[PDB]
Amino acid sequence: KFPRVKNWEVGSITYDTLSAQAQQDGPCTPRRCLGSLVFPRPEQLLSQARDFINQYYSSIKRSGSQAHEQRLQEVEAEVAATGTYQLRESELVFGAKQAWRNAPRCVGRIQWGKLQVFDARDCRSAQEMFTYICNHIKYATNRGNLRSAITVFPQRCPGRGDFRIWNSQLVRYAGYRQQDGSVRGDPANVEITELCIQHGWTPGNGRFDVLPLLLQAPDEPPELFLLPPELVLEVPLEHPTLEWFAALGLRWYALPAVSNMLLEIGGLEFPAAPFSGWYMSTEIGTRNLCDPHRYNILEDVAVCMDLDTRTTSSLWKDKAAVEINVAVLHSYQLAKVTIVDHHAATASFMKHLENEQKARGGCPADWAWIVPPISGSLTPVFHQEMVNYFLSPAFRYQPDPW
Amino acid sequence: KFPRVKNWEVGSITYDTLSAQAQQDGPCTPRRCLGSLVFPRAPEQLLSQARDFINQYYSSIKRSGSQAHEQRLQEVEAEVAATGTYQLRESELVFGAKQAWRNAPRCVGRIQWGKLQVFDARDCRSAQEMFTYICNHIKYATNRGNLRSAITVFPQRCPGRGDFRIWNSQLVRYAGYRQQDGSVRGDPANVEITELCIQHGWTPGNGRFDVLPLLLQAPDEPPELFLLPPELVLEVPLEHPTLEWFAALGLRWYALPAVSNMLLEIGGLEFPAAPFSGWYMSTEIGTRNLCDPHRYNILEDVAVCMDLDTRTTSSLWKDKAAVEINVAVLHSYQLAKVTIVDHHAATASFMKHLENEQKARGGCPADWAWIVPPISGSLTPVFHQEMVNYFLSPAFRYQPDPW
Ligand code: HEM
Ligand code: HEM
Ligand SMILES: Cc1cc(N)nc2cc(-c3ccc(OCC4CCC4)c(CN)c3)ccc12
Ligand SMILES: Cc1cc(N)nc2cc(-c3ccc(OCC4CCC4)c(CN)c3)ccc12
Ligand SMILES: C[C@H](O)[C@H](O)[C@H]1CNc2nc(N)[nH]c(=O)c2N1
Ligand SMILES: C[C@H](O)[C@H](O)[C@H]1CNc2nc(N)[nH]c(=O)c2N1
Ligand SMILES: [Cl-]
Ligand SMILES: [Cl-]
Ligand SMILES: [Gd]
Ligand SMILES: [Gd]
Ligand SMILES: [Zn+2]
Repeated sequence: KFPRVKNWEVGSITYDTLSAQAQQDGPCTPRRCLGSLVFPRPEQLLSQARDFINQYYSSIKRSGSQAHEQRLQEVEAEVAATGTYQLRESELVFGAKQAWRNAPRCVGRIQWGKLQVFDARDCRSAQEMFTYICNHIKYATNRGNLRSAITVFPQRCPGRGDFRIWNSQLVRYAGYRQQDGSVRGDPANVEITELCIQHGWTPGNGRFDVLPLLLQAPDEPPELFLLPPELVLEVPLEHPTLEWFAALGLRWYALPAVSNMLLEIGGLEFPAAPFSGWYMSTEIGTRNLCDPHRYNILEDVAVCMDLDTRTTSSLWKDKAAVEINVAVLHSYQLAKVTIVDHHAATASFMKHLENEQKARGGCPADWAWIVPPISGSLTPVFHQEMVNYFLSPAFRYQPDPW
Repeated sequence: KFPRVKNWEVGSITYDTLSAQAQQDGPCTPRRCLGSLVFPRAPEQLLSQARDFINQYYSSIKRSGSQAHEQRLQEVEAEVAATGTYQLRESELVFGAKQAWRNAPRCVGRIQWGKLQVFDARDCRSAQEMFTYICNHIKYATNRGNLRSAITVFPQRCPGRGDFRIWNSQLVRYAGYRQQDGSVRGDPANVEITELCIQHGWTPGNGRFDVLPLLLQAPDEPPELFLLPPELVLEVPLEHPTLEWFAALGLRWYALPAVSNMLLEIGGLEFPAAPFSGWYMSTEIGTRNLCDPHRYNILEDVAVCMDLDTRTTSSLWKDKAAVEINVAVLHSYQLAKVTIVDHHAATASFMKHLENEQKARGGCPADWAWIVPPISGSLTPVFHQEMVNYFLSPAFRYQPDPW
């Protein structure tokens, strides 16, 4: 019943008793494992609400009586009459933290208790969303001493439309095509760029044009919103010893802020609830800049390093990738912008695992996403067996609104 | 309603229909994935497994549903009646060994699966003769450094008689000598087999690269100790193309990776002694065997020697040191004219395998966490490929240590 979990570096054994509480079934069967897939393929609302409420009161040592009893009644009554319910603000804070804590693919969860919840539930229009987003970006960026923050927009209700940010992140670099179909800019953002132009925006020259937000309030078409250039903090990339690296003209923005996932708490669904923290350097250095389907700079940095690109056994890919990562770490530190290396981040995740073992009896973690995209077996997470499963509250993916 | 499989570098989409034929069950449920576990773990059932293998063999030679095919089925059912088991024909054993390689989810080398030399040792009768078959395996597979993939298959498990077992996890391994202050001299992964050897009467060395003897078990016999001839075991001194102090580390590795403690299963028959060999991918030596903290653990020493800043992680001293350790493995093996494949070439040929396999069987069992190399994962094309992991037979299986 209770999976045995071993660390092959130490020899230590634990048992995931928290896996037993799993719910919204994942994609694996005893016949075949789909753990590597990126996407796993009125009287129930109340049951998910009762469950979430009992979570809250256990956490504050307050299961069994007073306002525990009482709060269970008012949601019962509220859904009985309205067919929905509103979360108390401290609950919305509690649900936000737990959803971060339950995110299997996030290696940064050692921070799950330090999160700033901006309550935008009284939001009413698209111009209002933009003002909230700017308070978020400003507070979250904090002149480069970055601070985790989420902003929660109104919980979708039936009969009325949906609050949805159209961009996948708040800061995204446009991607423009060519006679060759080939992109200038970031190829992951080709679709949202062509939608931005097809909505008034005026495409620019270069690789690092910060996209305009496409914000949409219920039953309205999206609305463009240009971002304040002083509010989009960016870091130009230099290398500590390769003097020519700066002249490649590479940049990356400071604030990773994901604005297209659905926050679910106690049976309510928040289609627009952008959250942000701070980068892990391999995300910028390895995936965004070196993926063949992203900026794909790997061969260009290898030529500058006079590496031999004619045979793979010179490990020229590995030498260039490491140095790109060094340049990210150096440039962010020189700019006083919070960043963390994959070694520090993974070592803290191990510490998170131990904390969460004694607290909740285990921790849902997705091995293929915790292990860094470079130097995997040199970080402790590589040697650590992990159990993956869905708990609530949770962040979920959701179809794009078109 | 079979898994949809996506490649994210390119956009390809496939459906793994082969996974519907998965002849057993693994550790995952809809409630929780346990893919990262290292060990995921009756005449009528022997008959239904054998019937399935005979059906495979006769498909592969384009004789399905033929007279020869029905005759063979009746033969097997009759021999399970008279004796409780059956014997494979020679050609069936060759095909079954190739399919077990082909079916192994954690092997990135399977582009090669059809080039396998199968040594039939099912007439073996003692440990001494076991030793002879094994020396011949090592000699043919090493081939003076132009490595050849081979399997030697010893007699199947059968009732009434104990098993042939190779006690060593590989045919070539280095001793690990326990010490005080509790440290290990040599390979710490082999501390246990090293003691068994000494307690079964082996005079130990005291180096870090001392080749272990073989502990070989005939049925209902105690294991017997055999020293490999030094000149049968090809080895590679490690040096680095530009860091000349590297050679002064005194590091070595052996040419032939020959796994000897797994069970080969075909048509319900079990072969607990069937060692098999190919050639190394450089990351197994460079990253795992040499840089794992619980193996030779040379990362920090290399980094200090490189004058890297080991006081802070953000210099990426570990990454830089490990890359050069891999360069040195590749450089040394190529200098010595010993076959070796780097993680880039290996993973690219696995991508071609996946395409070969999709067209041929409608999919391919693959374990993403083991296929993706331990350095530079997303620099390789397998990182961006979704995979479906499942168990087909014939198969290589883990089996418990005989002590
Ligand atoms: C504070 C520093 C943080 C770091 C270093 C960090 C790091 C990461 C990384 C590396 C990923 C992998 C995604 C990818 O590689 O594509 C990830 C995913 C994710 N993170 Fe974190 N993150 C941080 C903060 C946060 C915050 C503040 C939240 C929510 C409030 C959060 C929730 C998530 C979620 C939901 C995912 C999606 C993965 C899933 O499906 O579970 N993270 N994070
Ligand atoms: C010819 C070159 C070959 C290469 C480069 C290769 C490569 C690899 C690598 C890198 C691993 C994973 C080990 C690790 O990373 O810890 C592996 C596993 C494995 N390989 Fe290969 N291999 C080769 C030949 C063979 C042969 C000849 C056989 C059997 C006849 C074989 C069967 C296996 C099996 C059974 C596993 C374990 C799979 C599992 O537990 O699911 N390989 N291989
Ligand atoms: C708060 C935060 C901080 C940080 N440092 N990193 C973060 C990374 C993600 C993230 C989650 C899922 C993702 O993938 C979804 C696939 C569908 C299209 C890609 C990706 C990009 N792969 C990023 C989300 C939040 C992050
Ligand atoms: C023919 C061959 C060639 C090659 N180049 N490599 C090979 C690697 C393995 C192999 C199998 C299982 C392993 O581990 C199993 C866990 C249980 C105890 C460890 C490991 C080491 N990870 C390697 C087996 C055969 C290989
Ligand atoms: C196919 C494969 O699962 C996919 O490329 C995953 C692998 N692991 C990952 N891990 C992280 N952190 N981010 C990713 O985008 C991916 N991609
Ligand atoms: C616990 C963890 O899954 C384990 O160490 C695995 C991960 N992936 C691996 N992948 C390969 N190829 N070889 C290994 O030894 C491992 N180890
Ligand atoms: Cl990003
Ligand atoms: Cl090995
Ligand atoms: Gd130059
Ligand atoms: Gd030198
Ligand atoms: Zn699974």
